[PDB]
Amino acid sequence: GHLICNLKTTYRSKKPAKNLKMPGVYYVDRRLERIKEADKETYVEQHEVAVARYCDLPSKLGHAGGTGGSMSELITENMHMKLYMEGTVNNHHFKCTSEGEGKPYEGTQTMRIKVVEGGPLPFAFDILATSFSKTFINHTQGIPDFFKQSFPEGFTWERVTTYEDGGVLTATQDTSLQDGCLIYNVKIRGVNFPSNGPVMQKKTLGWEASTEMLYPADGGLEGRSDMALKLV
Amino acid sequence: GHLICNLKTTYRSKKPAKNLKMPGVYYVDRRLERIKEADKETYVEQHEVAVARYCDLPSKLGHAGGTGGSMSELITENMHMKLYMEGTVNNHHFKCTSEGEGKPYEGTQTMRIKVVEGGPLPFAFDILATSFSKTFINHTQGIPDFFKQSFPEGFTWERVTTYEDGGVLTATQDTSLQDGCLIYNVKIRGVNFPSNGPVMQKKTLGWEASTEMLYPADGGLEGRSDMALKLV
Amino acid sequence: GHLICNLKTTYRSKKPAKNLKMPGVYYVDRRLERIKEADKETYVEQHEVAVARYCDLPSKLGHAGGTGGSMSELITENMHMKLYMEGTVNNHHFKCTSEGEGKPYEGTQTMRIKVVEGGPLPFAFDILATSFSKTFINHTQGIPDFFKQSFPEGFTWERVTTYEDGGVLTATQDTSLQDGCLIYNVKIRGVNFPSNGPVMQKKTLGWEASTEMLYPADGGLEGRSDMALKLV
Amino acid sequence: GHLICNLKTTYRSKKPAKNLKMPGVYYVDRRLERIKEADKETYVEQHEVAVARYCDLPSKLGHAGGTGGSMSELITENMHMKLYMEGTVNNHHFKCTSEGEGKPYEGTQTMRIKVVEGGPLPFAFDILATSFSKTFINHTQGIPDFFKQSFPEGFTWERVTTYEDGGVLTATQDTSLQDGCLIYNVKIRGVNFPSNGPVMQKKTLGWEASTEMLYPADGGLEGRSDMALKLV
Repeated sequence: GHLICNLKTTYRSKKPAKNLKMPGVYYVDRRLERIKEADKETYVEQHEVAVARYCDLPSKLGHAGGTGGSMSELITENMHMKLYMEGTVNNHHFKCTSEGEGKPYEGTQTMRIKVVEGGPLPFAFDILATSFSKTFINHTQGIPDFFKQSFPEGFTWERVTTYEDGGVLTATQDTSLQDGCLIYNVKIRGVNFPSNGPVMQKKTLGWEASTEMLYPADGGLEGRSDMALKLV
Repeated sequence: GHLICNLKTTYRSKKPAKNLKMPGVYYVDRRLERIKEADKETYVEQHEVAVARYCDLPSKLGHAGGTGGSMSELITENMHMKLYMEGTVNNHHFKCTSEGEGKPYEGTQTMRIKVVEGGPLPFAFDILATSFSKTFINHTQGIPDFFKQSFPEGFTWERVTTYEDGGVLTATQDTSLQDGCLIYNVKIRGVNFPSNGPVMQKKTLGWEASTEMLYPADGGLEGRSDMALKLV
Repeated sequence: GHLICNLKTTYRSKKPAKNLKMPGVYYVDRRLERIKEADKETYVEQHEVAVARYCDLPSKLGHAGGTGGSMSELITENMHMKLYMEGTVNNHHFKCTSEGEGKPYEGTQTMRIKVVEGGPLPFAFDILATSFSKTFINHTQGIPDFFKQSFPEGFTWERVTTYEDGGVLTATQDTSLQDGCLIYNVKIRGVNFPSNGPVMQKKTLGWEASTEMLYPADGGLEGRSDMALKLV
Repeated sequence: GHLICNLKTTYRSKKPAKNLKMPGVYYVDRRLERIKEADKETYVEQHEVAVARYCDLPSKLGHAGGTGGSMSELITENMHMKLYMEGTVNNHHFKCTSEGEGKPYEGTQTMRIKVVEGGPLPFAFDILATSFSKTFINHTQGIPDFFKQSFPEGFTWERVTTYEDGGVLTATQDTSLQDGCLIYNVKIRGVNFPSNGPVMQKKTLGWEASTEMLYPADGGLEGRSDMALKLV
C-alpha cells in the first residue's frame, strides 16, 4: 500500500522581477528513484527525471498562448552540484552532504548523499528525498524557466510536507551558483512523525511518480503536489 | 491570481472485487471548462476532457509493467447521463438537475445544468463543478478501468475538498446504469466558506487544468488532486 | 488510547445583527456522556453539561469591563427539544430522530435518540454525538448569549470535524422555536473514514471533556475545539 | 478581528517511563501577554500564567478518580531560565536569546527577550511567542506533573502551528536543568506566511487566552490547542 503526503511550496527568485519572464500555470512530472543505498541508509544515491509541460489537452475556450521560453547561458548542458543539509526530525538531529551532476535541459540528475552526523537515522531516509534541485527541470517545451533565469543571483524555496498520519516536515533551501557549480544549503525540521508509523519503523520503499502544479503568486511561483510513499 | 483547494476522494465499486482487474498507481489529466451560463449561473453548460496515463518518464529501476487494460461492453462509445443534486453550502439549500452526453473512451463529456431550487445561488457555481463523472475517462493507454468495469452494478464516490481559505465541501455520489443511461445522484455539504472570500463574493473565473493521482487503497481507489480556481 | 479530531464551526443568527448584543472572545467547557445504549446503538441516550466562561486568569494588561449578560425571556428555565437527522457517512445512509429536555440557563440537557433509518449503523455512534444544542449553555457569568438572543428567529450552525486518521464529517443545522418547543433539523455528510480505524470497527467508548473557543467573526460567532475519542 | 491557528505538540520525557507517574487527560488554561517592547520588536518582555485542571464539571458516569499529583523537589518555588533560539521564517534567518524567572508551582513566569541576529524581523514577533516553558504550569490541583517529574533528565517538545491563512511554523525544543537553572534550546522553521497577511505586514496585537488539551500518547504527552491572534 501507500502513505500519502501533500507538498506546499513557495519558490522565490533573488533576481529582480523586472528581469524575469514569467510562465503561466504549468505542471512538472517527476520520477525520483533510489538507485543505491549502503549501511542502513548512511549512503544513498538518488536519480530524478523532471519534465515541465503546459496542459496539452484540447480547450473548448481557445488556446491562450505565450512567447516561447527563456534563455540562461549561465546554465550549461552539464552541471555539477554540492549540497549541505542540517536539521531535526522529531527529537533527532542530523547532517548530510551530497554531490552530483545532471543535464539541466534534459531534466535529469543524480545525487550521491552521505549522512555525516546523527547516523544511522531513526527514520526512513525517504522523507528527506525531496529536499536534495529545481534547476534540473526540462522546460524546453516553450515554458519560461523561472529557475534557470534566476542566475547569477539564484533562488530559494520553502516547503511544508504534510503526511496523512501526522508527520509534518518543513524545509527551507538556498540555491546559489559559485564558480560554475550549483551550491545548495538546506535546513529541515520535521515533527510529530508517529512512533508506530512506517517512517519511524523504516517500512518504506520509495516514492511513486508525481505531478506538481506550479503557478505565479506574488512575483514568485508556488507549487502543489501529492506524493505516494510505497510501504513494506 | 488563484485560490487553491485540495481533493481527497474514495471510489468504491459495487461489483465484487473478484470480478475487478485493478490498475496500478496512475494519473488522470483533466480540463474542465465552463462553456455557457445564463441568468446568474442558474443555467450552466460544462465540458470536461479527461485522459488517464501511467508515468511515461523513463525508469532506472525498470518497472513491473502491466497486463494491459480492461473491457466493458456495457459502456458504449456514446453514452447519455442524467443527474440529480441536492445540498447546502453554509446555510443555503439548493437542488440542481442536469443531462448530457459524451464519449467515454475518448474521455469527453458535456453537461447542461439547471439550478431548480434555491436559485440564484449566493456562492460561485465553480465550487460545484467537480460534483457533476468518472465513467468518461480515456483509459485506452492500457490502464485497467475501475469505473467502466463496475457496471452493471455501478459505483460510488465520496470526497472532501478543502479550500485554502477555510471553505470545506464534502460530496457523496451514486452512479448507476438504468436502461442504457448513466444516472447520477449527488449530495453536497459545504461549510465555512468565508463571507469575504472569492466564492461567496462570486469573483471566480473557472478552474485551471488538473492532475489527479489514483491508487489502490481503502475500498477500491483513492484519489488526490490540488486544483487552482482563477480569480477576478 | 485516544483518537483526536478538530472542530471548526460557524454560528449564524437569523436575527438582525444590530439587535444582538455580542460577546467578547469566550470559552465553553463541555462534558458529553452517553447515559444509555441499546439494540446495537439503535437507541442512544445523551447528556451534556456546558458552561461558558471569560478567561478567569489574572491579566497584567488588565483588559476586563464587560457590559454584562443578555436577557432571553422567550427561553424558559425548562425547555423541550425535537430533532430530525438525515446523514450519509461514507457510503451509508441513515435517518435519526430525537426528543430532549434541558435547563438552558443551567447548561444541562438530555437527548433520547432513535435511528429510524439505516440501523444498525456500520460506524460508531460517537461521531454523531456533537450534532445532536447551543441554546443549553450556561452563560450566567455575565456573557452575552448569542444563541438565546437569536429567538424568536433562531439560528444555524455549520461544522467540519476532521479526524486525525482521515475521516471528515461535515454537518449543518437549523434551530427554530415552534409553539414553545426547540426544533432541530440536522444534516450530516461524513467521508473517508478508514475501514481499519476505530470508527468503522466500532472500537470507541465516548468522548473526553472539551473546551471550545468562540469568537466574533464576520457576522456571528466562530468556534474551534479539539476533542479526544476514547478507544477500546 | 482575529487570525486563528492550530497547535499540535508532542512532549517527550528524557526520564525512563517506569519512573514517571502519568496524568489522565487534562487541560491547561493560559494567558500569555506582551508586557514591553522596544526597537521594532528587537526587545520584548513576555509574561505567562498557566493553570492545569481536570474537567471540574459534574459527571453522570460519576466515575472519575486519581491518586492525586506528584512531587519534584529539584524544581523550587522560584526558578530562573536562560534560552537560545535560532531559525528561519520564510526566507529570513534570525537568532534570539532570553532570560527570565518564574514561580513553577503558581504557574507564572516572565521572559526578557533579545533578537540578537537578523533584527529587526520582517514578521510579527507574536508568531514566536509560544516558543519561549512547560515547567511553569500550576498542576497543584491533583494532577501528576509530567514536566516537573522529568528532572533531572529533562524533556523535549516538538510542535507544528498551522495558521488559517497558510503560514506553518514548526519548532523543536530541548529543556535541561544545569546548576539549578532551566536551560532552553529552541529551533524554529516557519514557511509560507503570506506577504499580504497580518503576520508579514506586522498588523497583530498579541494573543487571546487559550486552553490546551493534553493526553497520554505512547509514553509521553500530546497537546492540542487553537489560538486567536488579535488583528489591527
